[PDB]
Amino acid sequence: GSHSLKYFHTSVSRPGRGEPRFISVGYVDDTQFVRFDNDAASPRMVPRAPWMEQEGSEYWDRETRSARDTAQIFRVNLRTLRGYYNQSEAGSHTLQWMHGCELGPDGRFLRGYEQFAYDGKDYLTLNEDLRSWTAVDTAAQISEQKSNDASEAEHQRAYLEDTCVEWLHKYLEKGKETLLHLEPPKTHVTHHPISDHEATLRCWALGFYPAEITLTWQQDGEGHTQDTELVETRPAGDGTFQKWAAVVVPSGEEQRYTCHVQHEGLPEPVTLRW
Amino acid sequence: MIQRTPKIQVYSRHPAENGKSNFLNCYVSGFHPSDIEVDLLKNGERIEKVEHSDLSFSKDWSFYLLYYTEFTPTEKDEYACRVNHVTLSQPKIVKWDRDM
Amino acid sequence: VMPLSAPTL
Repeated sequence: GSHSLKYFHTSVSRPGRGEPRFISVGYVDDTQFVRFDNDAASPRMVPRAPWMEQEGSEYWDRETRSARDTAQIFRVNLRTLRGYYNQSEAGSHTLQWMHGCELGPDGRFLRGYEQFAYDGKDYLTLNEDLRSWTAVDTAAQISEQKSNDASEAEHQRAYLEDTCVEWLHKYLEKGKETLLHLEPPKTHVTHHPISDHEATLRCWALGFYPAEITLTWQQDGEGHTQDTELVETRPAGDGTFQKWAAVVVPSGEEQRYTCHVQHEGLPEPVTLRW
Repeated sequence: MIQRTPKIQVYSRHPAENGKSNFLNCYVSGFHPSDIEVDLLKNGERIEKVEHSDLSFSKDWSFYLLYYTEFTPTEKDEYACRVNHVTLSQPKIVKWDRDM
Repeated sequence: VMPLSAPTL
């Protein structure tokens, strides 16, 4: 299907506790493959997936340089932004940067995005044309103007349309044995009485990759039961995902409920019952 | 300005079988700011050496982390996750329930 | 790989 190469960068000021903490993580689809963290002596970009272990010094040297340079620029950005918003040196503040390229099923560029947040809210966004920006307020308007001065959209357009796509293809080849492997969920139902009158039915999906899944309970073979208890899809810790959904039902009425699981790894949707 | 409270899930990598090796996970998500402390507890006592994922965030800017340690579950041992975040009145303890 | 340019705000 579609594939994506994305990074998530965070810089947090730590007033009187050292310089800002900076962390970068890169993903292909739902798989982390690199990280950089400056909370350490001589910090380097390092592999975080087995298939990246083979990369040589050319790669690690260039990616460490980029991450170190970004950390420095983010450090300066944090000071500037305090300036724009008339904030003292006393509080801690956050700058986030996310970006990515997305290939469609036909294996070519479909979309690229880039966005900045300050203190957990949108600040500056690259527009869909990848040639202009949207600023949330008068402070971000200055950053917009600096970007226009510096032809920053051109730099980011070249990364998103060209470099990001070239490397996404490389990574998909390097890691194909796992990245292109659909792992379907192992599913089961649990059943626990709550009272004389009611019981919990819980539908589990375990061990699946990628993360995208739909888990629903249906009553009487149409629709979805209201007030289904869902949990956010969570990592197993081994590169696969887990999710469950639960309903509370009247005792003796369990046969009216079906759990429905859709996942790219399943030949067809799975239906479970108690 | 914006602070968001962590969502906390405590769970095993594999369905728990007493006496069999496993991983205990504490997944915290949906939070801001990123400063957070997450401790895994065994019978009320902090496990000194646990690992965590690299700080990342979702489309809405909120952060998520996985904390995890190797463990062998038993009937008698209680496990929990303790989360320290500026949004909480006091550190929040979430017990491990092998059915959740 | 990550971008070779990091925007100045």
